[PDB]
Amino acid sequence: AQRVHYRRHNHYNTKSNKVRPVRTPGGKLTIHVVKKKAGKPKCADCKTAIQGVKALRPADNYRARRKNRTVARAYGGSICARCIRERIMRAFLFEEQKCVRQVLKE
Amino acid sequence: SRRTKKVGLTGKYGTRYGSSLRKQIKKIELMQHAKYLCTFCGKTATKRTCVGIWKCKKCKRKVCGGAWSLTTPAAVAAKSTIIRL
Amino acid sequence: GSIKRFRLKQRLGKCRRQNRPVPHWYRLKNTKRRHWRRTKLGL
Amino acid sequence: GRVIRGQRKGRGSIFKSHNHHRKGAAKLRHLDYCEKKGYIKGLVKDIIHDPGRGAPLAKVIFKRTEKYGKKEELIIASEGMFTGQYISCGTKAPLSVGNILPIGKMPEGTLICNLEHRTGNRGTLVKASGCYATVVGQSEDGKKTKVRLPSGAKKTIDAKARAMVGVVGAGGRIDKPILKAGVAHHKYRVKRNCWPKVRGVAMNPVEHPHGGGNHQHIGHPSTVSRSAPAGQKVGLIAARRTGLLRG
Amino acid sequence: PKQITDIRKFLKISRKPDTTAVIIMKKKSKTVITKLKLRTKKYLYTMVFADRKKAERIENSLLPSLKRIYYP
Amino acid sequence: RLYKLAKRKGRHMGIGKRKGTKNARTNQKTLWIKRQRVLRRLLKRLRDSKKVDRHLYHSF
RNA sequence: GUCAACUGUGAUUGAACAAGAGUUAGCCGCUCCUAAGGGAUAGCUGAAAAGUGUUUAAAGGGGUCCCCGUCUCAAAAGGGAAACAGGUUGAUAUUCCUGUGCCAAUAGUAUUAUGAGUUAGAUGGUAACAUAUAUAUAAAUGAACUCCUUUACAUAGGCUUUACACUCGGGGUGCGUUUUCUUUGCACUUUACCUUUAUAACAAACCUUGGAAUCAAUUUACUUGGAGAAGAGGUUCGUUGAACUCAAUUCAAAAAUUUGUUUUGUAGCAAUAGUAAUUCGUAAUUAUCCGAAGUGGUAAGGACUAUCCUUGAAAAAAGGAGGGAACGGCUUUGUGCUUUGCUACUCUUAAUACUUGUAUGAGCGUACCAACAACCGCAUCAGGUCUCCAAGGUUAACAGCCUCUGGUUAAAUAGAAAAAAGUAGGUAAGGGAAGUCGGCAAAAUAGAUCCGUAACUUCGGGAAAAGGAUUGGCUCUGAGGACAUUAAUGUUAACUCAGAACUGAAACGGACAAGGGGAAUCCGACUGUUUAAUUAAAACAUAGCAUUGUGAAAAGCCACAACUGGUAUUAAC
Repeated sequence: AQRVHYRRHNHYNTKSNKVRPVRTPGGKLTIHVVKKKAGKPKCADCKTAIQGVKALRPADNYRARRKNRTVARAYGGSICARCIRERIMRAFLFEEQKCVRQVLKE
Repeated sequence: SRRTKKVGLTGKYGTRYGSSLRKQIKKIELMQHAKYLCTFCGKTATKRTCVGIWKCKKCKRKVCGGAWSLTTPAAVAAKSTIIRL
Repeated sequence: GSIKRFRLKQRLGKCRRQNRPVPHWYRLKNTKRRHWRRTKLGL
Repeated sequence: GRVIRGQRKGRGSIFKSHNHHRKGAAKLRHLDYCEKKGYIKGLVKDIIHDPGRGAPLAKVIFKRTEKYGKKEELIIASEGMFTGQYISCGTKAPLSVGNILPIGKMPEGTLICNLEHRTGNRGTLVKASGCYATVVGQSEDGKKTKVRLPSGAKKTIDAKARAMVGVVGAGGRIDKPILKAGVAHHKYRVKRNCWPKVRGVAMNPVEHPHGGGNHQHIGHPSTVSRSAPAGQKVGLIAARRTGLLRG
Repeated sequence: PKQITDIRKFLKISRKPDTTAVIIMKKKSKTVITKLKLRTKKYLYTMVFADRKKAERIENSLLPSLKRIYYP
Repeated sequence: RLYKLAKRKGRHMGIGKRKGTKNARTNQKTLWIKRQRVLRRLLKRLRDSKKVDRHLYHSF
């Protein structure tokens, strides 16, 4: 084998300073600083990562197109589809229930 | 279970700390690590996630409770009293 | 250390320029010098 | 001599409280016109742990009465509170657990928590885990109300002042004994600079007045007057009775 | 660098005004195969032409203004 | 390579040559994991080929 | 270049002396953001000096006059857009050079091309969800006012995937051993960013169908299920980063578009560059460059699981959703606003031309050391001094021993002689603590595997108790996988275990590492801590027990000259 080092300093493996060793076309085993992996954006009520939305870091999410970011269906990446449905049912039925109360009262 | 004679779940403590304290710890830990029945979905998966908070895994929901068990006798009595009045 | 400050770098370059020996012609019409190992700039 | 540790504590320094883990001040809803005349219902959206407080905080959403949109409060979580629980606050609010009501509108012998010493002071009393106050009487011509502090003490406050139905969460916390010195360290790490708590009698008399003596004598009364100087107030100040409590 | 499958699109890219040069090279047996890489400022576009008949046809088809680069 | 040829023949190994524990020589958890995966693999193949029923599969 | 002095010896040497040379950045850092913090404004005190810091304010932003707002510095390891490969110098290189890219802005007006919409806002999919491939995935109406999310986070234990590393076996190249034996040993057989890289693959998540107790599916681990599981068929994310029909071509079939077969191609980058070569001298050519697999050492990710009377920063910045303000062009009355008459227009990227200050890329760092002499120690001081990179054999092993790459043979000196004495080491008959303050010193024990293990005990321990046995080398036997032919037969692998012979000076944990034990008394329970350079304990901490005071802004407890603070993001658990 051989030894290697960072070309950007910061040789300790921090949160941001992670590294992938790589062999070159020159046959030289070198080190490359690997891009920072992340957790995932979350549904508002359930805190659940959403289908159809890519998990891109905010620089890549700025460069990414709008089709990659979000879903046409209802309230997009805000809340998940099953969760939306139940909330819609609750909102409708409670208005119905309210209307029944109004009819009852007079 | 079929390992220790009397220390049971406090056998991890066994070589350290006073025996009576280990008895006291045993009672509290038995309550502490129990999996409670969930009022908000009917399964016995309700676990403590931090001191006052007992979360159901299945319906993903946080009930506020006692330190070592789901409910104090005091709170139950108070709840009952309010319904009574 | 390895990275530097513009003011410090300039003063150090000055001190180096001052360090170099006297013109020999001046004696035809050298009291102070520093050596890096035994005398530091004291900054 | 050299300044005693309790006197040194008030110089501020490294004896300021460890607030990093702590999620904000735990004061209740402020009094307003809507609370005064009627009631507001809110929804408990999340329950969160604070380690400076003995019990959880509850994140409660109200909708802005003077404007538009959703506003978040931090309430102390009552035992039996849950995420998605509806909490009601105000004069005309119904009696139920965790509701926030003027003490005048409690029936006697009820159990309550988060009392305030004056209206709109936002729950200054009865805040510790598992704790509760009892309403012990209501004035005949109103205006005042008599309540019982968790010390067992009775006190009379105005009827208008609010409190929160039920008992504080995380009860029975003191029942478990402290396992070990590391557990005690973890407790003080989120509290205050206050530990290890070394004996005064062990030290030089110069640096703690219980100190000195070749075989670690006290050599003087351990019962001190409240009239004493601060550097003399090391012992048991205003001690009416000493020895083991009996009867 | 970008591979372009469609010969007609490759010709269209050649006809585009930004494009300036043709880097063309013949490859030996492992029979002669020819790799043509075409130089636009945005990218260097590559087509691999299998045989001589393809290679002559592309070289003739390409605009004479384009700079033709041969390694020999 | 001569030593490895001996290891292939099983002959390089010797009882008093060992200085590591039985577990350090060959890990018990790993051996267990091999057996479980092979047994579960075997059961699934028997189920897939339908030579046993779900009841027998689950019990085994 | 060099030798007056220095380089504790010599000295032609030099980190000494003399003359020069040399560090090149839109992309690497700093620089930017906020934090723990610090400094102020607003106040208020104090003779002032100072002490404080939204706290009795007529104060930075967004909007057709209205709605919001204490400021400011503070991280060269937190957050934080964006660059790699090869080459090159006497000395630097992510920065010079060649090649390839990537990023942010990028004003006005007029042209053009690119797709939309019109005769004022696209589409598919039951659905989860998907859809613009223009040179270029550009462009998929939307104001106030709102709501989320990324930024953005603990520890422990296993499981798993990839990559680099390591090994074996085959073909190809050159060198090496070559008395004898060796179809042998060694070396080389290279491949990056970038292309929302395209696909394949898989752990997850979700959906349509489906409808389950005789519980099933199922992990090393338990998990999941009528609050809908198994099953069947999808979809998504994340890993990954040319895997796999992936692309082209071919012929056959589908069919008015899709599959099978052939021929090609390291997917572009990419061989021209690298390596081993081969010839030919002014420096140039030629030939070469790839088929299988195994070990599980690094590192990262993943799905998980468990623990806390402890639940594990923030903002700048970016993103998504809600909402429904606003709305063709020409001609024309009346007052930028309104009604009539007419129908190539309204958007949208990129390029171009023309004008408007000169319409692209700020500033700083980049040598060398990092101690084996460059820093601190009064000095080329066996001292101290942070972080990362981590080869082979032996082995549990990053140990110890030896080896390859890379490095070195300088240490403030050499030589000759060899006694005392010294110091660092060895070794010793017979006895075996009779020694001394005390077995101090030294020696004995020691690794694994197999047996066996007491008093006593808070029942957990004691415990590796005690005390035994075995261990080399060879030739065999057994146990433990993976694939495909209908129960048998084939193809085919890694190493570890267990047993048996034989063999030898019974020697064998061979060097190498490596518990002395027991019987008791006493103190401290314990893990912890301490007198920096004569002190680690029986002292201190510690849990546990008990005590006092205090219900609150006119409380407790403490600070400050004063005003004012701290406990307090507090409240008798």
